[PDB]
Amino acid sequence: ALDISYEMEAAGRFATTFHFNCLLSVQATCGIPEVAYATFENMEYGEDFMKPDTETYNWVIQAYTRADSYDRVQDVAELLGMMVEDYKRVQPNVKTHALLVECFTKYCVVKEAIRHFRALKNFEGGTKVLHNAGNFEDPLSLYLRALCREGRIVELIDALDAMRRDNQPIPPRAMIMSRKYRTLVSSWIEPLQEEAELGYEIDYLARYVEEGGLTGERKRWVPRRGKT
Amino acid sequence: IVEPKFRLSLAELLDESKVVPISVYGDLDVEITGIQHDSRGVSSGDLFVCCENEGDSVLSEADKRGAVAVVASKEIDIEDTLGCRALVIVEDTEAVLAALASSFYRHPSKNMAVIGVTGTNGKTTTTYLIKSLYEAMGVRTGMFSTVSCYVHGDNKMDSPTTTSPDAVLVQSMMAKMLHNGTEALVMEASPQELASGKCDEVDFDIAVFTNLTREDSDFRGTDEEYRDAEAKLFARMVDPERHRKVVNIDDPNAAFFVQQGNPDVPVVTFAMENTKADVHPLKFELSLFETQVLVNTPQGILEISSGLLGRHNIYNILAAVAVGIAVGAPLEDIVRGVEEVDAVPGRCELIDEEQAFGVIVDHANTPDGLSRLLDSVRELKPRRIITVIGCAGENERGKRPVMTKIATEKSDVTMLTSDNPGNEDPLDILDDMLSGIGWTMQEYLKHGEHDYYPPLSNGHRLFLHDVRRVAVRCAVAMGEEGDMVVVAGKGHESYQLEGDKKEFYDDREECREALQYVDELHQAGIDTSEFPWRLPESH
Amino acid sequence: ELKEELEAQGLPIDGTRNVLYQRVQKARRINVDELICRIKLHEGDT
Amino acid sequence: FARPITKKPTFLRLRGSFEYEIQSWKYSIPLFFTTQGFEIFRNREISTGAGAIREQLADLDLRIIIENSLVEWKQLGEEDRKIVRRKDFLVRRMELAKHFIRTNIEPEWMVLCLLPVLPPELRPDI
Amino acid sequence: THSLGYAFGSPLYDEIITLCLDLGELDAAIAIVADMETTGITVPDQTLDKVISARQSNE
DNA sequence: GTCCTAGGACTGCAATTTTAGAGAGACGCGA
DNA sequence: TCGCGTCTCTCTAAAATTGCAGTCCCGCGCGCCGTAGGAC
RNA sequence: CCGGCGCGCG
Repeated sequence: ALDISYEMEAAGRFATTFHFNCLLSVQATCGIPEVAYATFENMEYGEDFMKPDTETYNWVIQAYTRADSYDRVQDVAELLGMMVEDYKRVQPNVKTHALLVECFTKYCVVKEAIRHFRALKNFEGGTKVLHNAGNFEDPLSLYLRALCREGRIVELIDALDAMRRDNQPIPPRAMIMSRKYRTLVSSWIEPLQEEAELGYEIDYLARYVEEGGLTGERKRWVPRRGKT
Repeated sequence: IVEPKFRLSLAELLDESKVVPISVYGDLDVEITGIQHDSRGVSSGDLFVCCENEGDSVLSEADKRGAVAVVASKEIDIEDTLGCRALVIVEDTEAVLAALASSFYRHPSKNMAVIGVTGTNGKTTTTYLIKSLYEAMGVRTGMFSTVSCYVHGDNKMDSPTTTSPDAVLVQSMMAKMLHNGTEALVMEASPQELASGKCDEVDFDIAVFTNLTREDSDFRGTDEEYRDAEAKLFARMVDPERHRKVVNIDDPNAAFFVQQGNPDVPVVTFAMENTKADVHPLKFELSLFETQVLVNTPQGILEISSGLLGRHNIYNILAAVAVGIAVGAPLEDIVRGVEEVDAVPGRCELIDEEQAFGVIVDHANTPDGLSRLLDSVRELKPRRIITVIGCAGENERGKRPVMTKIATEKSDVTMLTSDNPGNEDPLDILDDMLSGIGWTMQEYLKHGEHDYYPPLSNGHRLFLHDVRRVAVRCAVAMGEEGDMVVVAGKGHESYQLEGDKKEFYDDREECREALQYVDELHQAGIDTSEFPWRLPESH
Repeated sequence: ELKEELEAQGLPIDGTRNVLYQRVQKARRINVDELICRIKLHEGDT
Repeated sequence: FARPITKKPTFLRLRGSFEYEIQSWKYSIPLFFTTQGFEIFRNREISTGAGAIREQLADLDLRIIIENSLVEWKQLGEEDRKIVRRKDFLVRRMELAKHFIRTNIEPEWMVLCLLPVLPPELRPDI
Repeated sequence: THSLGYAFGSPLYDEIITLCLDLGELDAAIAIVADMETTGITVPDQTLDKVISARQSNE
């Protein structure tokens, strides 16, 4: 595609936003945001027919939010600001808000993710796009977890409403079970990280059996050297 | 000790054992210097017996080590694979495995009085009480036990570290004892060994039954087969003059055992609650260091002051009394034999160093045995119970939390460690211990950083350490007046398993060393009462 | 001014005499709205 | 240095870096705990030199460092030279801690176990 | 809670009914035992006596 | 003879060195 | 029978010097001198 | 074919 685009521009037909978006559709998945950002810089400071549109901003943001290493929150924030300053010519769509919610969730900028999730609610599909069919660590589940952890329970309820309206079942990653065998249902009430009375002794043998201790698939809760 | 030498031709071996071969290859007159079924134990000139669960690699290795004739249940091409001069084909190698051993050693069981003991406990305890009792009568006796083997007196035998000796090993070991002048012998007739045929070719005079309970979880059989496994011991009771019956009546399965064999054989019974038995104790006193039991026998009432702990060893005392009444032993020697035994090796061997408490070692590595032992400690009246336990790796992963659960619910302060971590990391096992109480190693280590350990939900304290060494050191240092400290999981053996290397580590000697120097650590101003230790210059 | 030390702990009993001393020495072992609303924020109001 | 590591349990209450050698730790504990096992668990409660520093760096939990630094920064803020200089240390430390998480660098590499040697033809003083 | 398929311990059913009686909410207490019978979960005998006494005390 | 042979000038800045600021446990005097 | 300024420290927040770290044109030509130390 | 010291030229 790049060779053919070079030959096309050599023959006298310059590339427009369409060809650049086609190229960016592959560069955004290479794991190196700098390639997509070089293409974006070529587009942004060029002619009128080369100017970026919503799809271009989406591709560059997706390239930055799914980078392999280093932090890209500042880059995504500046790209968002640039897109905002281009409002007279560009406007967002569902993918823009899905990518921004995912980015601001993975970097724990929760309030910005809430703003963009409110924006995302107005689109049909919506949270289904954010779920990403479970890929990329399921950004919808991570958003729900981030809402639960900080006690933003009204926003969690709104997210549940959006998922119900979108016919989106809550994924298992969002329903992860805490250390005290609790979930997002009861994790923000005054007893924190502790169990209720329940009226009898807890059957720890059943817990040990059901967690894979018979076949050695249990997850031991012991600290270990490593950045994991 | 003297090693008897055995020389027999192959033709004489088959006729003595009356084994009908399927087919015979090679020479039938080859001299045989020994019989071995394991490849790693075959010596030059010995006879090799091949099992059905062992592949062709075992045969080749045996031939390299000096195998001359191979007894196998299936045809094997010897002209191109084995260098052995003869091959014997039999229908059942496992059954003939005991048959070949018995005739090779001239059936040593005929010239010694063999007393059989069976049950879920006291297999080692009964044998030692009988042996250093028959010795009170002046009769030479030895040991056939999982813990240790003795020819006679104090000469221990370097028993291989296997819990179930094979039939050939039993026959070979017995022949060595009889050659050294042994006159009596008592063997552990475990349900596994009796059923598997490891005691088919041994002549038993007296059979002792203690207790039949569903405790061995490794038994590959049902309850009836388990009952019938020990029933084979009493199914051989034919001769009335030579054989005696020793059956515990308190066990509900008493009526089933007493009906086996010839009914005319005399029956000697022992029980505590049931006074209808010949032997029944009248009054017993329990203490932290000695046991006083008043027993009634048909020959008279005996007063016993034995150092054994609790009441589980009383049956072994009663069994020795019952066997003594069975053989008509005078009551004077019965007192001496029982009182001589103080700490059976590998079974509650108390570590006494002039302290205000006791340190015993039990081999219990299963939940049932540990539960029974910890229950038996309670009846000994301990002021505070302290327990040290662990579990192995790469195996038995299903029931790690149950041992520590029973320890926490029965003991006040329970140190935690491993038994034999092996290639598996001990930290994971020690975390698996806390899973049964609601803790994890992460939470417990979080407790350690702030140097404070709030107790359990029932006021019990909990401390933990990776290596058994410092753990048992602190447990010994925390023995107090009226308190009991428990170390378990290792018992008779003296080896440690880390990774793959089998380190040599003994719990009894380490406990002895710990009790030796407990004083200086505590008297120097260190608050050894509980973790963390309040050092004089650390506030 | 030793009664000022009581604020560091839960003040168990104390009060009469020498109880404050024994406790301090043994504690080392453990070791308009209607007008406010008239103002108004304008965040987000370009 | 007392208590060099945390991911392994201890049983002592020595904190900080005691300048003077502990009298009990010199004779009493080694005599009671003998030599082999004592040395086996020796480097888990008391250690010295660059080895202790490398052990401290290896068992660091960077995320816990970030969270503790952030919460201490907030506590300081909610309350003027060294009230600010302590804040700048906290900002510097959580900034430093973040960079290790996203890269492939390990903080224990700041203590060397091997020493690379320059090729001879570049050193025909060094 | 019970719709999910669970079954609490007996003492908690005693304490929640006890609190309602103290607060003067008899309508809840009769409702806690009304659905309990339909669900099939057993109810403590002493809890039956005290709620019967309460409905006999207000008449 | 020798052949191996082992002390400027300025800026920037965090580190000691106070200065101070309150402040409290035990207390000799004292009501 | 306590109560009272307060003797003697007591621990830290806030400046106040103070000892490093760093830097200080470019490009050429020529000469001299290293490479040291000790029991033989 | 390496660095210091001294003296110079533009």
